[PDB]
Amino acid sequence: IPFHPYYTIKDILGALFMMLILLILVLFSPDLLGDPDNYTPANPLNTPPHIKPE
Amino acid sequence: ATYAQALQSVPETQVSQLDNGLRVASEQSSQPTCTVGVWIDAGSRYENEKNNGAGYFVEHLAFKGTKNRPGSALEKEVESMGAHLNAYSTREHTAYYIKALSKDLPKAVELLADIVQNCSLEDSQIEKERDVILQELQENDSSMRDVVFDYLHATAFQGTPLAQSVEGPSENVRKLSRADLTEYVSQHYKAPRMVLAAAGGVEHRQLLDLAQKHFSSLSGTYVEDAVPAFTPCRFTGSEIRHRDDALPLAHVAIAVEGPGWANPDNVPLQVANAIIGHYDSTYGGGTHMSSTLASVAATRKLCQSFQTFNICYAETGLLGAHFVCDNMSIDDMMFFLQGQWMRLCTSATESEVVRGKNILRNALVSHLDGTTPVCEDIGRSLLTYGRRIPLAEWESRIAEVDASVVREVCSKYFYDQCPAVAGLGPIEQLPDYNRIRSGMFWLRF
Repeated sequence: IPFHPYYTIKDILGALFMMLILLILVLFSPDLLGDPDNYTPANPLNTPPHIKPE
Repeated sequence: ATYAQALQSVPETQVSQLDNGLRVASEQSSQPTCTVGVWIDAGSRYENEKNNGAGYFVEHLAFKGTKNRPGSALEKEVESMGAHLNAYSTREHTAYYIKALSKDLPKAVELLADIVQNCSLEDSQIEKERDVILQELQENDSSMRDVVFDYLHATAFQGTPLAQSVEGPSENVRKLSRADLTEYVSQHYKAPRMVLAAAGGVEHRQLLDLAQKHFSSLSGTYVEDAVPAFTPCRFTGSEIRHRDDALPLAHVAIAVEGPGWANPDNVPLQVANAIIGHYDSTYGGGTHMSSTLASVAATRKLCQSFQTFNICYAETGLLGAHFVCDNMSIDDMMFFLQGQWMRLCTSATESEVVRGKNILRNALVSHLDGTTPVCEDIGRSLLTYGRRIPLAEWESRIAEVDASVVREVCSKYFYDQCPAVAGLGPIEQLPDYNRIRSGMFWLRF
C-alpha cells in the first residue's frame, strides 16, 4: 500500500505515544530511572556502596 | 447568413398529445427519408433485483414476433421497403425507431404499433433468445470498456437500482419467464411514458392523425393500482478494483456526482469537460492540442484513449473521465487529470473558456445532423426535459457561461468531492482511494 496516507499517520500516532511516555518520565519523576548517587560530585577517593551501571 | 440567423431557422419541433397520453413530436425540414420511433421511458432504473434484466429481454423479443405479424414476416416487411429498424435500451430509456423513406411513413407507424403493443412474447423464442443474451453477456465481458462503466455504476450507486446493469446478472436471464416480461411490458410500456417521434419528410399533422388511428389503444391506467414510482439514487463515493494482470491495457474511470437533467449546471460543466477534451493515440494532433492533459499525454505517450464523459440521469449523474493506459502510467495520469480539474476549479481562463464554448457549440450542432440523431434528440428531450430545447436556447446558455461561472460550478461539483474510481486489468499503480481523494483538493487553494 502507499506509505503516505497510511503509516505516516500511524507513525505520528506512535511518536505521540512515545512522547507521552517520555513526558510522563521527565515531568513526574525525572530521576526514576537513575541512581541518586550520581548527584554526588565524582570523588576518586570513595567507592560508592554499589557500582551498578545504567 | 451568419450563425445566429441559421440558428433561428431551425425548423420547429411541434409537439402534440393525444388523449391516452402518448405525445407525438415531429420535425419536418425537406428530406425524403424519415426516422420514426417511440421512446418508452424504461430501463434498469425501473427494475428490482428479482427481475433485473427484463427490459433487455423484452427489447430482444420485440422484433421476433407479434400477434398481427406472425414471425419473421415483420422482418420481411421492414426489409421490403429497405427500412433499418433498430432499438436501444439505456438505463433510463428504451426506444424503437425505424429509418425509412417518408412515403412509407404510414406503414412504419403501423409496424411500430405492432411491435410496442401486440408483442407475442412466445415461449420458444424466449428459450432461443436466452442463449443469445448469455453469449451477448460474454461478448460484453470482453468489452473491456463497457465492464468498466458497469463497474462505475455498481460502485457509485450501490444498493440503488442505478447500480443494476442494463442486461442483467447472468442468473436472472437464466430464470426469467413470460410472466415476468409481461409485467414489465404492462407496467412500463404505457402511453404517458411514450414519445412517438419523427424527423424528415414527416408532416406533424400526418404523425398526429396516424397516432390517433394506430396508438390510441395504448392505456394509461396501471393494473389494480401499482404505479412504478421514482426511487432517488445516492452517490456513494467508493472504489472497485478488478485486478487482472493478463489484460494488456488498464481501463480506469473516475467520476463524481454530477447534476441531473433539469439542472442548468450541465451547460457550464460540459464546457469545463470540453476543456479537458478527448484524445486517442491515432488522433494526429500530438503535442500541439490545446487541452493541457492531451498535450502532456501525447508528449509522453502516457494514455491511449482518455476521454471525459457527462453521463447524466434524471436526478443525479456521473461527471468525470475514463482513461486507458499501460500499467506504469496510471499513477502519473491520476496526478495530471486531477491536477487539471483543480486548475479549472481555481484558475480557469476566459481564453480557454471561449474554446470550450466553441467546442460545445460544434458538438451540439454536429450531433444534430441526420434524421436519426434528430429523432433521438426529440425522444430523449421530451422525456428528460419535457420539451425539445431549441438550438437558440442552447446558444443563449452557452453565451451566459464564462470563466467565473465555470470556476464556480467546478468548485461546486469537483473540488473536495469523493470520487467513484473503478479499475480493471493490470491496475496496480492506480493510487489508493486515499490518494485519489487527496488529489481532490489543492493545498495552494
